[PDB]
Amino acid sequence: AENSVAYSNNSIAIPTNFTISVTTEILPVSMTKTSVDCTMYICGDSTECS
Amino acid sequence: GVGHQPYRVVVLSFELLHPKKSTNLVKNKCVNFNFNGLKGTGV
Ligand SMILES: *[C@@H]1O[C@H](CO)[C@@H](O[C@@H]2O[C@H](CO)[C@@H](O[C@@H]3O[C@H](CO[C@H]4O[C@H](CO)[C@@H](O)[C@H](O)[C@@H]4O)[C@@H](O)[C@H](O[C@H]4O[C@H](CO)[C@@H](O)[C@H](O)[C@@H]4O)[C@@H]3O)[C@H](O)[C@H]2NC(C)=O)[C@H](O)[C@H]1NC(C)=O
Repeated sequence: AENSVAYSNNSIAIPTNFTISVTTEILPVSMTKTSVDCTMYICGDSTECS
Repeated sequence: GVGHQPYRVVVLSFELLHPKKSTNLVKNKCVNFNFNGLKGTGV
């Protein structure tokens, strides 16, 4: 939305009331831990491929 | 005699253009299996 602050060199704007806002912030920390095997993934139950 | 006796002879011609007998099924032991051309290794 277009706004225009009414600026002049003798006028100020002071709040007379307030509000208390509780906002939410979501942050990732860790991810899934995985582990791999060579022979079970690549060949798998194969002696000559191992 | 033997050389003059009639003999029943079967002549079997083979056309070389194209099987194995199935073995016992083994469970709970890791074997290399053939199943109708599907080859693998497992329990
Ligand atoms: C500074 O700002 C604060 C809050 O922003 C004001 O303080 C009080 O605010 C409350 C809430 O507005 C006033 O209480 C009553 O609000 C009712 C509306 O309730 C709805 O909205 C609130 C959230 O604002 C929801 O929680 C609620 O579930 C509803 O959805 C009005 O209907 C009430 O009006 C009734 O009472 C007045 C007398 O107070 C009668 O004159 C009316 O006819 C009607 O019967 C009421 O307004 C509470 O009144 C505010 N306090 C005061 C002292 O006014 C401050 O007023 C404000 N300014 C300053 C200078 O601090």
